[PDB]
Amino acid sequence: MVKQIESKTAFQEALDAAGDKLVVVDFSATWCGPCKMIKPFFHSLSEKYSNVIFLEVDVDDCQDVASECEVKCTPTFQFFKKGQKVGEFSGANKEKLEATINELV
Repeated sequence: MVKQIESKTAFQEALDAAGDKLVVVDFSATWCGPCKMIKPFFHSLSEKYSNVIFLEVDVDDCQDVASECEVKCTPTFQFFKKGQKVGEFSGANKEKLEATINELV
């Protein structure tokens, strides 16, 4: 289910094909280690939550989208709905994702 963005024009379409179901983005680096080290946690949800949408952005080949959210520390989790930001929390905290999803579920 998870999907990696590509550019700005894309980041838009994704939010347009995700209907309105929870849309949680994972702004982190794919090249870095400790960043993609939290993958078996955010990426393993593609099976558990089959109704929620999950996206992944690389702050290296898509800095255009990262610099758009004005991030300040990776990894940075963002919440989008209908194409509007409703939640956003950064930190290497993965156990927070779950509960957080229960927030906009």
